[PDB]
Amino acid sequence: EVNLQQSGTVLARPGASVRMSCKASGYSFTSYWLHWIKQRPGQGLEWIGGIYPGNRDTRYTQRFKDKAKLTAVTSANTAYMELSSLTNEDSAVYYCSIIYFDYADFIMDYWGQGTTVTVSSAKTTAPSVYPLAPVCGDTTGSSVTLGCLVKGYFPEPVTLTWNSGSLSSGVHTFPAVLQSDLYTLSSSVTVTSSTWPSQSITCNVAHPASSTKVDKKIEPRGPTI
Amino acid sequence: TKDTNNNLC
Amino acid sequence: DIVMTQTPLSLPVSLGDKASISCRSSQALVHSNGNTYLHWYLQKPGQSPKLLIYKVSNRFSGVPDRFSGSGSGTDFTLKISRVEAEDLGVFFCSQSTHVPRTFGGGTKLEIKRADAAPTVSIFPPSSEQLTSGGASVVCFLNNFYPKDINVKWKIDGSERQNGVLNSWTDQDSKDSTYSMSSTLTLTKDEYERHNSYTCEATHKTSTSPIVKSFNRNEC
Repeated sequence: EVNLQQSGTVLARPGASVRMSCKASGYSFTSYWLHWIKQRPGQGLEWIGGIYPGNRDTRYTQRFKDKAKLTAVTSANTAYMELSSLTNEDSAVYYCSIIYFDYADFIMDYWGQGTTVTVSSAKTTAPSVYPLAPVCGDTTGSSVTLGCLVKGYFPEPVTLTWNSGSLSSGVHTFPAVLQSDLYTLSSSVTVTSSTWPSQSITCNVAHPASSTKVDKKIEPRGPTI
Repeated sequence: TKDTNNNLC
Repeated sequence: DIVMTQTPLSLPVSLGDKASISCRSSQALVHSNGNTYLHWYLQKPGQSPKLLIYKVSNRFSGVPDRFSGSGSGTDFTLKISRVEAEDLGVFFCSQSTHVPRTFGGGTKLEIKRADAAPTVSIFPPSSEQLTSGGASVVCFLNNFYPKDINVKWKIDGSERQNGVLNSWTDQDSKDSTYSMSSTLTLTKDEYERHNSYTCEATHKTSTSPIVKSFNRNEC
């Protein structure tokens, strides 16, 4: 038991105010303090505040004092954090955490999944999924290496997979790089020259931020055409 | 009871 | 805030070896109730930090015995008696005996292994992309070691330094090796005007740079 489900990725426009939730279960939501923490991409963890659901009593560090508003719905075991007047700095990943070490047979240190926020005035953009294959039958011997390029998309979350996750071996997905308001991901998979092209290999890409669900397929080819 | 970190106080 | 200072900030270890991280605080961590709430987490990339040891020496459930906690007042130490590929991540020490709960800067444990030369692969623009007016050439330099590498895009023999996207993957929990994709982008037009496309990387493993290339419109 004990699990904190947080709300999914949020895109916000500077000056706006997001609102995220964290649903707790497995312990008495009304009896302990729940902490909210921000992990700016640059590793370091920093505590924002905490709230006692039971009596709705809060606590915030001087910084987040005018930047965060904690709230909780006890009948729903759900706490809410709301960041106001957003900026570039407000971009980080926020976790909700529950700690308790005073009872031996009931130690609690659990974290939510994290609610990644992206503060940008930028506009959503579906990705361009291009399969990547070797021209002609030029195989190193034993293995071939296919690829998939995903580019020109925003916001940051993208779900690349191979043969619907049935291909977990020999794959490498590289971090999305941002190139002026637009991301780019790529991934390679390495199978034996015996499998492909005799056995299909597909690259399944999804960009939920714009409901895109592409299934590009790596077909063999010839001299750049 | 308990602190803001759930400790007995 | 009570400052948690860790050291070393980067930690090179071979497998099987032993390691230690030291954590220290601005003020004592002994709570009025007599407990010392100093814990150590391990954050894997992309996942939330996870508890390893609470109240200086207590190991959380499932944590291997390889981990030990010790320390007092203001000076604390985490120890890995034996290092395995799983240990890959950043280790933090935290404080919950005072408000605010605070954390150290972190300590990236970097594995050491034998050397491995990258596996290069060049991929010509796709028909689907060319139609759009662009030509992204891609090079994958897979499973190499160490992390020190540089790739070169020599179009017709000339060092193209423009429109190249490099992205690396963290050290692998399987290989303890790295990978990266260099990606050169031209216009269909520019792409058309040249015949040779070379991706060559200089990496420890070889005195002669690893070269990979293709002649446009040929096998």
